[PDB]
Amino acid sequence: KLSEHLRYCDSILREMLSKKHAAYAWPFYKPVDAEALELHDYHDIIKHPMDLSTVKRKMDGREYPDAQGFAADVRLMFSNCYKYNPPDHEVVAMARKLQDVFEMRFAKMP
Amino acid sequence: LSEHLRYCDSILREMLSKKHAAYAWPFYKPVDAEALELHDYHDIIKHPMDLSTVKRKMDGREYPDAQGFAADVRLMFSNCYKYNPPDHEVVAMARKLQDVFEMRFAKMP
Amino acid sequence: WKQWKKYGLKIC
Repeated sequence: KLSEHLRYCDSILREMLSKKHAAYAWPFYKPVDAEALELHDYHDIIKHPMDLSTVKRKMDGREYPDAQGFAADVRLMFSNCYKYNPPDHEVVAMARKLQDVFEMRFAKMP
Repeated sequence: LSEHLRYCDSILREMLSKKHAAYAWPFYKPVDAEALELHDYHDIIKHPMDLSTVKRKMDGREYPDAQGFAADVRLMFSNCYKYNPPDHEVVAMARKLQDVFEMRFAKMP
Repeated sequence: WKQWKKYGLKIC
């Protein structure tokens, strides 16, 4: 049901959501609830929200055609974090630390 | 409100200020046991308390004296200490916030 | 996870 490339993608998605990286992956677990976190401007600047919860739903829904479309949403997720938060925020360092994990395993695929 | 509780609201205002947001934010709103999936929080903590609840009682003129105000603020910290393990970071944040409260509160006529 | 404004805290 899943291609060989997308099998590796789902395994990558699984590691990013594991207990291993929970110290810095937690900001990206669920979609940004602008009201629940009192960030009333998130949707005035981020017009295409994305988070790991949304990404897994699209993966299980078989909505990703290739690995490129999967990499697009995860990189969009980090771009939303970098575009909205100040550069010195610790969550930005968490986005960096989590993306550095993603880019590593994603680069090692045939 | 009497003159004593006027100073109390100023302490509550400082506890809710921009200054202490780094460690006071867990105690801003009540503990949502369902949003955190802690089915035992209300089986162990029978009197939950937070700073929002304290402000409602302060604005509602429900505190008779400053002692009743300090009782609920210490109950809030006591709730945090009773449930979480001592090595949890919430304990370190509760102490540093309580350390601020006890300092302001001890200096009252 | 207690959340609020881009802060976080593992209670469970």
